[PDB]
This record gives sequence, structure tokens and C-alpha cells, in this order.
Amino acid sequence: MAFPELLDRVGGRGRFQLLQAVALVTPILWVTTQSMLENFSAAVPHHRCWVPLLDNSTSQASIPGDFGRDVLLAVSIPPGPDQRPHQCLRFRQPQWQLIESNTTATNWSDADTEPCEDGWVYDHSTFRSTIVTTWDLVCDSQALRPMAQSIFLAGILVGAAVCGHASDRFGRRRVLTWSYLLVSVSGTIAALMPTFPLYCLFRFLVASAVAGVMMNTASLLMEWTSAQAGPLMMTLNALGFSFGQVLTGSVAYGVRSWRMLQLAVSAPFFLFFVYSWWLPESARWLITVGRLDQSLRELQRVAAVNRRKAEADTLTVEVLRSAMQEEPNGNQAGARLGTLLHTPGLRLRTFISMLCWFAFGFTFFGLALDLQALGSNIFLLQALIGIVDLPVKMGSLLLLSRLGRRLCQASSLVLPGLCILANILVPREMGILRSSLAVLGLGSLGAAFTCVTIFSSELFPTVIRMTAVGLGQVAARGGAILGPLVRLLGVYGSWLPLLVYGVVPVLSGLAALLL
Ligand SMILES: CC(C)(Sc1ccncc1-c1ccc(C#N)c2ccccc12)C(=O)O
Repeated sequence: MAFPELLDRVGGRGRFQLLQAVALVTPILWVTTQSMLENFSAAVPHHRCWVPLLDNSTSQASIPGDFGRDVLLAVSIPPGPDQRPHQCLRFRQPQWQLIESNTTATNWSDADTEPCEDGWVYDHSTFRSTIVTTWDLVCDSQALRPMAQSIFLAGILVGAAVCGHASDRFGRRRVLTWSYLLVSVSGTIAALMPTFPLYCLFRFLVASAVAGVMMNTASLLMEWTSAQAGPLMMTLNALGFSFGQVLTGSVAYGVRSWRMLQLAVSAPFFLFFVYSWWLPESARWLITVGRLDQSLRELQRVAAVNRRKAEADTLTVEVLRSAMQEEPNGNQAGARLGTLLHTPGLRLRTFISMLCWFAFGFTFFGLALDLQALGSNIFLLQALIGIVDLPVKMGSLLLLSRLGRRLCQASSLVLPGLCILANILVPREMGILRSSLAVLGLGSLGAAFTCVTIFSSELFPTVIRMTAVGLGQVAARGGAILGPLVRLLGVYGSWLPLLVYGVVPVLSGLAALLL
């Protein structure tokens, strides 16, 4: 007797599945919050060079003449390109000549200015303090935020790999609960460190544990149900992320100091760890290893939950042993990576599939972590990304049946791509339309992820199917690391980052219909 018959006589759609779906989807919201917090915990508020005559009340008490604050600001700080005071320069000697309008204040050499040797002054209109304010990553080290985000994503990658191996060797629920605890502890410790490298290291560990819990949640959610309702489980696991975006919006609107926000986001994972003990472990994996009694215990439990004790009373050890004998082998795992490239018919089916996976990690994270520039109100913008995602996410599954197979993937990438290209041409005065085009861009990229998981399976044969979706996972992560690093090239122009981020999916999507 095979395992599906046992899962059939125990219950696949019973209430137990609903309870487990709720209890495992709820933490996905907070995982999304931890992943997206870098948009609010490290914002860049306005800044100007520290001034002796403006800031120090000692010199403020000795000022000859009661001039307006705008006058003093014009005297101390040269103007900038946006008619605002310059952000990294200061007049070395108070220039009183600038007051007279008879002299056109335009011939100022950089030799008359000096770098800010007395710190900076930030505005506290909407943010009380962020790490940009705390450690002054401005005007010389402004390239240290993409470094932090790249470190976070590298942490996700390494943690995913290590936790995958460990969960294959140890179990699902064990690695799940220990990853919960690791997220909680590492977040708590990261919310109090005094210097920057320690903050980076503990963000690394947080991301590793988050990758672990995400993968194990996916596996456990898919495994304990029948093959009929799998895609519904994947759909719920996808909706978790959008609801997490909305939660991030609300929570960030709540708290404005990066330490308290970080603690509030990292707290409830201990509560999740505290109740992760009552969930029954996966029985199929236990059958694979060979601990039959444990599997029978878990099966009797889950059957007793669904009010199906009578039929499960017949379960015995020998039928589980025969099921183990019917379990397939994974010895061939070594040569699957080779034959994916060796056979010509399978070479091209991969080189296109990865560019579908790589284009998502590169375009999404390169923008969704820079919501400061693509609009004005961050709290409302962060919320709309999650709200719009659901209509597109539900609509895309409808479009599958009507427009066909090949035309689904190609369509769900050109549309998010062309909106980013149109961002530069739209005049800077029309701020409303510039923001609305950004939301539809980042929002529609949610359904782009849902489709590639579905189309990954039907392309490759079932023998090597697990391997192909595996490599698609690495190219998606390995591309995310190169996401934020692109924003370094903004020094050449403010439009160039918006050019690279949108051309990649269009060149990916239009090339995906060739399958
Ligand atoms: C899962 C990752 C590593 S990305 C990621 C990293 C950290 N935390 C959440 C996500 C994430 C994954 C799939 C999503 C989808 N759809 C999604 C949607 C919104 C927000 C986050 C994600 C990937 O590249 O596969």
C-alpha cells in the first residue's frame, strides 16, 4: 500500500488541514515584515552641514544683528542643485558679502568650503531616528546601505542552503521551531548593538533563519495534504506575503524609532516558537528514514483530530513498512545536475527558465527597498503594493485558461517592465501619475512570482522536476544580491538605475515565450 491511500483514509481536506494552514500562514506576515523593514528602519531624512552660528547657542547669543534664519542659512551654506542648501559643504568663514543683492552669488570656488567636520543636522518631522541618523552614513559613506541589504540577501542564501541540508537530515518541525527561536533571538540582539558591523552580522543571522523557516513552512504545508489541493496551499502561502506588506505599512505607521520598531517586529517569533511544539511532524519523511512507530503515532493523532478514528483503527506497522518499501530512491541526485545540461533538449529549457527566475529577484528587490524615491508618502505607498497585488494575483490565474499557456509568462513580465520605463519620461510635475505607475509596477510583480512556480513543474519531467525548481531558486536569490548594488550607479544619473531595472524583465519575458 502506498502513502496516498493512507493519507486518504486518514483525511486530506479535514478541519485539521484548515487549522494547520492558519497556524502556519500567520507567521508568514511577520516574516515579510522582517524582510521589508529596511524600508523604514533605515530611511534617509533631510540633512545639512552643522553650523557654528546656527546651531551653537554659545555663538547664537553673540550674533550682531537680528537677521532671519533664512538669511543665516544663506550666509553659512551654499545653495544646492535643488535650490536647497548643500548637503556636504560649509563656508569655512562666515561670508557676509552674500547679503548684498548687488553681487551675483555664483562665483564660489570649492576652496572656500570645507567638509563637515562637526557632524550633521537632520530633520525630525516624520522620523525620530534611523540608522542613517545614528551612524551618519551620509556624503562620504552613502554607499553603505546597499552593502547592508546585499549582506542580508547573502544571509538568506546561505541560510536557505544550510537549513535545507539540516532539515533533510533531521526533520521538518525541529528545524522549523529552532529557526523560529533563532529569528527571535537574533532580531532582539540586533535591535541593541552599538556599531555598524555588529548590526550587519546580526541582520545576516536573522536572514539565514528567516530563509530556513520559510522553506520549512512551504514543505510542511504542501506535504500534509493530498495532491488535489496543493495549488490552493501555494496560493495561500503567496497571499501571506501581500498581507504582510499591509501589516508592515501599519506597524511602521505606528512606531517611528528604529530600535523600538525592530523590537516590535522581532518579538512575536518567540510566541510562535512557544506553540510550534504541538504541531505533528511530517509522517512521510519519518517513513523514509525508518522510524515507523513515530509515523504511526502521528497518523493516529491527525486521524483522531478529524473525527476519523474508526477507519484509522486498522492501521498497523507492516503496511507502513510496505509503504516504506514503495518509497522512491534519491540516489540519482548526483547526475541530475549534469544531464540537465548534457541533453540538448533539456539545455535550452533551463537557460530560459532561470532568466525567468533571475529577472524576479533582480527587479523586485532593487526597487521595493527604495520606496523613498518613487514617491512621497511611504506609509501609504507601502500599503498599496499589497492591496493591488491580490486583484492581479487572482486575475492572473483566471487569465491562464482563456489566453493559453505560452502567453501567460510573457505577458506577466512585459507589463511590469514597461511601467518602469515610462517612469522617466513622465514629467516631474505630475507627481500623482508618477507614483501610481510605480505601484502597478511593483504590485504586478507579485503575480509574476506565482506563475513561475506553476510553470516550472509542467515543463520538466517528473523524474528531474525537483532539480529544475531547485536551480530556479538559486538564480532567483543570486540575482537578488545584485539588486541593491545597482543603485550605486546613480552618480552618473538619477535615471540610469530606472533604466536597468526595467529592461531586464522585458528582455526576459519576451524571450520566455520561445518555449
Ligand atoms: C523567497 C525569496 C528569497 S524573496 C523573499 C525574501 C525575504 N522575504 C520574503 C521574500 C519573498 C519571496 C516570494 C515573494 C512572492 N511572491 C515575496 C513577495 C513579497 C515579499 C517577499 C517575498 C525568493 O527570491 O524566492
